[PDB]
Amino acid sequence: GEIQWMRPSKEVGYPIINAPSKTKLEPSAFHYVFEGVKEPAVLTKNDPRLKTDFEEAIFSKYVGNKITEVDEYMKEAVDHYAGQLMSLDINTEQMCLEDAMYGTDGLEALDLSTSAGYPYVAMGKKKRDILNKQTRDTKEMQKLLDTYGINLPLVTYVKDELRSKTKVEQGKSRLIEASSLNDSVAMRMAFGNLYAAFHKNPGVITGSAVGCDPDLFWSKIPVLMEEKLFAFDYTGYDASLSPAWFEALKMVLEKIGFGDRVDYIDYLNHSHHLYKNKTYCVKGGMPSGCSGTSIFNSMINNLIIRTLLLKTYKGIDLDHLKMIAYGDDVIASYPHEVDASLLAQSGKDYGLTMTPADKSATFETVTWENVTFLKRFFRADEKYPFLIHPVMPMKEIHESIRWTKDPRNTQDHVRSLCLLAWHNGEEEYNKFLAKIRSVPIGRALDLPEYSTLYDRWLDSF
Ligand SMILES: Nc1ncnc2c1ncn2[C@@H]1O[C@H](COP(=O)(O)OP(=O)(O)OP(=O)(O)O)[C@@H](O)[C@H]1O
Ligand code: NA
Repeated sequence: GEIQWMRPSKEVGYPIINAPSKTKLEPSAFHYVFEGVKEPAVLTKNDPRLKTDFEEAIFSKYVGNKITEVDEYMKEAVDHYAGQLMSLDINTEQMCLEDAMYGTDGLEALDLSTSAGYPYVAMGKKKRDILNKQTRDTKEMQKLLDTYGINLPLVTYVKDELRSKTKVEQGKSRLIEASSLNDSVAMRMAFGNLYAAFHKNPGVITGSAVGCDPDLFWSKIPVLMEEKLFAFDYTGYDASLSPAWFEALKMVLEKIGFGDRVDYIDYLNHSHHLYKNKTYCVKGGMPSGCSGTSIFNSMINNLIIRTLLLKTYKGIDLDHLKMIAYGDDVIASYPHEVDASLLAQSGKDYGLTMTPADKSATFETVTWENVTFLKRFFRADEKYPFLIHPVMPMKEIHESIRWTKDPRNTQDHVRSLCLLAWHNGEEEYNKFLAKIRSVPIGRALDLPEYSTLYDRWLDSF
């Protein structure tokens, strides 16, 4: 990913974008009851915490494009993956605007919360006026589509979230590249069935984990994997992607019945952005807020791992590559051990920066004891080991609970964290509940008891 040019949105007929300059994250009732070291991300150039230019930093993610064409390996990678997907018998038809707007089996309705994007964001018009569940009225949207068309600029916001002190001082705030309700709808109509098939099929055939339910899915994964697990982390995956990987992606879509509209992929690759008062053009890089960012990122990651394997181990049997990805995150396996470090090397050549799994100092042997996926670990239940516990570190929860954006969502926020934490074990969960109930706010929450959660879990399978 790389920015071709950037300039005053006025110089090209685009209005300025008002981006709130103050975070919505303030200390929560449990701020001093739990330990945390994260603070809200820098939102403006002025943040006294900054130690380098904000503009430079928030864009540093676009390290450039490393490859040009789609080589032999990539092509083979494409064939193999496209091969697997073929077996899912994916419906290639388009999705009727209605099902695409309000949802259908395999696809959730649009999220009334997220930005409507341009031009609406600048017109004040919000989704709540265009959509409206009850009737599933296509008319207003249908109208707006003809009126404003598609392939509209991406509105860019700084993501308001908790970050390390380092990523605070270094202005390393993440950015949200929001898509227009139109493009979002168009794409959902174009790929809606692809999206559905993936959500309904997390596993090693789609190589996707998108849509998955950790509480159930974790037990299925170990069975799907091969003997030897191999993993690593990406650094700026999304932004590091080069045009070639997008072309490779289209080659797959094409091979499975979507050549029809692979054009949509072109705007993810080459895209138009509006950030504040400026406008820029990016070559490469997967935008964060588009319909299908997750899935396409996962499909591409599936192409990548195959590639680096075909390029490093001539003769490698891709059919025994069992991997599951969720955007840049991934968990893979092969009958034989492989060198993560070696693969990471071939990676640089493809414009990917790969480092030891979970910020390890070095690439080490991946095991069921240390491997993570979505920050979560794998732990077989003591009483019934054939049931695997998706285990997220308590630290992650402690951090999240020390802050709040809205007091009205405290019940929901804590309840959620509880559904995550209890997997750490009864002793741990109860200490957690104890502390929560050590201040007025918590004592007023409707939190589930361990035994309740654990039994429900057992029956869920
Ligand atoms: N608006 C967004 N919302 C959600 N996720 C985003 C958004 N923008 C980018 N991302 C994701 O976050 C990633 C970057 O997160 P992060 O700042 O932690 O960088 P990192 O590469 O993980 O750093 P490190 O290599 O040191 O671990 C992107 O590659 C992309 O997957
Ligand atoms: Na882009």
